[PDB]
Amino acid sequence: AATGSRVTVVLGAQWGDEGKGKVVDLLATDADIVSRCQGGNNAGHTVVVDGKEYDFHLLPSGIINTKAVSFIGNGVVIHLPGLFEEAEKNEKKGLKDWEKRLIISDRAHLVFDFHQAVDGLQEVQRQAQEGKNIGTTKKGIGPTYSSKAARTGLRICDLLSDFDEFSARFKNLAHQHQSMFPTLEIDVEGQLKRLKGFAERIRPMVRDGVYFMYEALHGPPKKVLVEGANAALLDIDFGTYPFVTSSNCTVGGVCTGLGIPPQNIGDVYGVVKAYTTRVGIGAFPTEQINEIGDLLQNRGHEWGVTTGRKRRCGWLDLMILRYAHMVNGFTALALTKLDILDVLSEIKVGISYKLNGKRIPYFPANQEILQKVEVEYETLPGWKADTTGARKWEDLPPQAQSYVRFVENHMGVAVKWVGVGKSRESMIQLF
Amino acid sequence: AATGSRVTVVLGAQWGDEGKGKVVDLLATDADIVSRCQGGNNAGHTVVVDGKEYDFHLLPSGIINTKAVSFIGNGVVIHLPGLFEEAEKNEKKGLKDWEKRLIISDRAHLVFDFHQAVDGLQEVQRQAQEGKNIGTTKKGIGPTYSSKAARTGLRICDLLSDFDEFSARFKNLAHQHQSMFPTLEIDVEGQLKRLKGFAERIRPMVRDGVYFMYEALHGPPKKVLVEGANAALLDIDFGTYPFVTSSNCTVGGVCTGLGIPPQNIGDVYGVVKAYTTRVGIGAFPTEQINEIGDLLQNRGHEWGVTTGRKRRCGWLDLMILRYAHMVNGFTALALTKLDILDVLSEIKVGISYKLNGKRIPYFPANQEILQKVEVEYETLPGWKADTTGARKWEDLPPQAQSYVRFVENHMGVAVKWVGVGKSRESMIQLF
Ligand SMILES: Nc1nc2c(ncn2[C@@H]2O[C@H](COP(=O)(O)OP(=O)(O)O)[C@@H](O)[C@H]2O)c(=O)[nH]1
Ligand SMILES: Nc1nc2c(ncn2[C@@H]2O[C@H](COP(=O)(O)OP(=O)(O)O)[C@@H](O)[C@H]2O)c(=O)[nH]1
Ligand SMILES: O=P(O)(O)OC[C@H]1O[C@@H](n2cnc3c(OP(=O)(O)O)ncnc32)C[C@@H]1O
Ligand SMILES: O=P(O)(O)OC[C@H]1O[C@@H](n2cnc3c(OP(=O)(O)O)ncnc32)C[C@@H]1O
Ligand SMILES: [Mg+2]
Ligand SMILES: [Mg+2]
Repeated sequence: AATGSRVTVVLGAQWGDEGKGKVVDLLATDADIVSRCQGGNNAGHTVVVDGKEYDFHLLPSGIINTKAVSFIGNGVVIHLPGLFEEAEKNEKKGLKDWEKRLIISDRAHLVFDFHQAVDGLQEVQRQAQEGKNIGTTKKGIGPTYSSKAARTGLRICDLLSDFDEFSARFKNLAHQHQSMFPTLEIDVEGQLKRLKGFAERIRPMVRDGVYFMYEALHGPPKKVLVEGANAALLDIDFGTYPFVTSSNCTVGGVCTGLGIPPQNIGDVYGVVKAYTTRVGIGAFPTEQINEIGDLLQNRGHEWGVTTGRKRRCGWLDLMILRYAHMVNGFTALALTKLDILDVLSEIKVGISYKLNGKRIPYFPANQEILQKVEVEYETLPGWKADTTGARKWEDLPPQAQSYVRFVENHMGVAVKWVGVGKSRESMIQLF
Repeated sequence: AATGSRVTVVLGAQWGDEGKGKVVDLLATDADIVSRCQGGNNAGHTVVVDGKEYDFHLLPSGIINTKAVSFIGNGVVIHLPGLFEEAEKNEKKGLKDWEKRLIISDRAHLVFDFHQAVDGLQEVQRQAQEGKNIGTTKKGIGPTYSSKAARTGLRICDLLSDFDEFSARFKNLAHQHQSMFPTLEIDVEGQLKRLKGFAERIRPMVRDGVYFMYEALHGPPKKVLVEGANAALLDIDFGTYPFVTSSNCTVGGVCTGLGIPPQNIGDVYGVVKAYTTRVGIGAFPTEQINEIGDLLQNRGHEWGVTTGRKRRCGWLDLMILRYAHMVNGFTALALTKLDILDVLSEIKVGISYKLNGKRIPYFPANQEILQKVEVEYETLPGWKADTTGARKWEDLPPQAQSYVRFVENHMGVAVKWVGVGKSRESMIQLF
């Protein structure tokens, strides 16, 4: 009553695609506000309600709940074209009146077309310049955040004020990018013209984000849900740098992205996949490039929704999870895709790393080290049974319950949800 | 006992130079750990203990307490040369054995010489390109953070591993900068050579920051103090963008800068100056370019310690303070430099802003708007008496106590400390 209402947070605990869209969708059913705080459409969150499947990127996953307000915080980077393309793609799937329940923070930054093109150029250069790049989503997230830090970028509020001033600063930002890559095209007037349209198409949804969240956390009690993007080990500060995204996907990102103090943050849920996946380049200790990897990849559908690029798969890894927790302080976990392991006789789990026959004392800041470590595994018996229909703790067979406990025990955090299917109702609440 | 010990935070509530060094120094007397989480030596924190005066920038202000450990978190950007220059400058003032009680996070980023040069180049360009720049400290903070977001920058851990790999990536980062400014010099081998020295000179102090803080917050109880840098309205997200510094000086920055969850954050103190100051370019609603401004400037010594560049001065402004609080959620305040107002018959205080004869509902995200607003002032009687020797609430005269209450009341936060002198003992604890 003194500090106001506290928000619930959902964050990825590994390298992304843990099932944030799913957990958020489940928790948004009775939420008054659902929001994104960092990242851009580099994120891809799948939701399955009824027989309908959605894949949001910029839209909060709660856009589905017509009785709730979806909010895009100041920490997010918005690419207007992608935003609308996404919305329409979903409008055709039944999404209606979204614009009436979507609010955009006027302090959020703009991803411009050249930011996306430059993202691609930087990757091609890194590839032909040293044999390997980052494995970026090519959405210009990195370039946009780079402009944000430089204070050269433009924001939502800039786009809605004097368009002439916006146009001038835009042109400068554009030319500055052609200095980095003189072959970059950039149809200044074309883009500039399209942007003018987006300004008016987006004007009625924009608002002051700070005042909006403050009012909501200190006005009559409200249920505010924060949908994280990307994941812990992809964090610009704490991830396997430089093979990371360019924002803080960890808990701190909720504060800096929505302008809310730590006391207004409550439950922080860590979405943990029963096994590990990585989309781009970089160290992956428990990576399984083999029969096992193909099975996880296959039974798990580990590939990009559009591009269809398959994701690297590997055994569960506790080193990254324990590390993720040290930074995020999860209050509970959502262990997902347990059903994928239904067919295994034995499941291995990475518990620690050894470099020179010696167990590293902690997760390496230098990603290059991880490439050299040897995983120390623990083999666990499989429950070899179909759990896709499990709806209660007791429904799960012995070996499966054991697997859940294994995770809680070695992370020191309790599992509150167990996923056994992509649809909303395919979950089990432990408490 | 479940979440571990909580840290105490000290943040600036205006546009910097509120007296963080002073408040932190006072609170570090019984602290086990004192640390910086964001910023670089763009910060300047003055401390006065006994008859000795210090001005730290990269070193936490608690470096003075030989029985405490000073820690530089992952969110900070370190310029090795400046670090040592600073330390030596203080060694000559009695600072001894600092290196034995200073710990550096291996995930912190490096400010390279060319980052500083580029910072200057970007400012000269902005000046001769459009009549005005940012008023940067010219420490390359912006450029370094720009590289961090791009993932092209190098970190402490990179500098301590394979120097050949570091040298190669360094060269690339350097050339990338000459593409932005082809006239940039850059003595690749020279700097590269100096850096090799710093690596070994700094090796014994570096450690894994995440494990270091986690151990401290969950091991036996400890008193951890976090020294903020810059200030709320200078925040890259919530400040008067683009006339801001390039990191989150607000509360969220503690989490992203030290890798600690919100539940481990406790008391968050807002250092509030009795009047307002701004070092660089940008809107300043209550700015007083006159006799009053000169007096505040004069009695307050509002100028850079080295460069001697005077700071813009103005009346206290509640709009920015209330806004700062919405984002930081201060638990208490430290109202400083009250003694500067000792000689005024009446003191004005900005309470709200009017644009078209109408009171704005909230702090403008667009800094350009602020330039157009008209401040609505409230005049208060001065206590016209010397308070430099006040040590208790009762010591302060009627009008002065009233001024303190005015601040608490219009901010909804209580004042816990009142400053009446730059030295440590020149403070008054209200509770
Ligand atoms: N079989 C199965 N699929 C799941 C489960 N949880 C989530 N999924 C699917 O796993 C995928 C995870 O990808 P994604 O949506 O990118 O996750 P996010 O990025 O964390 O939101 C989605 O296609 C989900 O539908 C589960 O418990 N079982
Ligand atoms: N007279 C007076 N000076 C003060 C008081 N509090 C702080 N100072 C001085 O005000 C100045 C503030 O500048 P600075 O050290 O940059 O503050 P910081 O950046 O917030 O640490 C310092 O020179 C302090 O010594 C006070 O209550 N009275
Ligand atoms: O494009 P980028 O600059 O962020 O790429 C840099 C690296 O970041 C990785 N990436 C970025 N966002 C996500 C993602 O978010 P999700 O779907 O919300 O969980 N899920 C999985 N991988 C992701 C891919 C690159 O290695
Ligand atoms: O150099 P820069 O890029 O950060 O400059 C950008 C703007 O940031 C302002 N600046 C930066 N740091 C500080 C500061 O920190 P302190 O002493 O810890 O309170 N105190 C006062 N002004 C400051 C000056 C520029 O307008
Ligand atoms: Mg995804
Ligand atoms: Mg200062």
